[PDB]
Amino acid sequence: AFEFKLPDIGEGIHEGEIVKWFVKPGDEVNEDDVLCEVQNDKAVVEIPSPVKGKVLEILVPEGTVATVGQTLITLDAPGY
Repeated sequence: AFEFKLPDIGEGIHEGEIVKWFVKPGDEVNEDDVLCEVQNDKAVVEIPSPVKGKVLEILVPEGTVATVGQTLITLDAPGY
């Protein structure tokens, strides 16, 4: 599907301080939307779309922190 982190859980940033989100789970996303607004060491940034598809589920939205290993949200992109 499209996960949130890779096999990383290593050095640098093994988490996700999801401060804010832009979408809600269950929608149809485009090929120009946002995802979350996450903070780290010095940056407060984004994940834009590489692809559009559904936004199946979001397990941990914002407010809480997520790791890697764990998923967050997933994307369906039937052909990528």
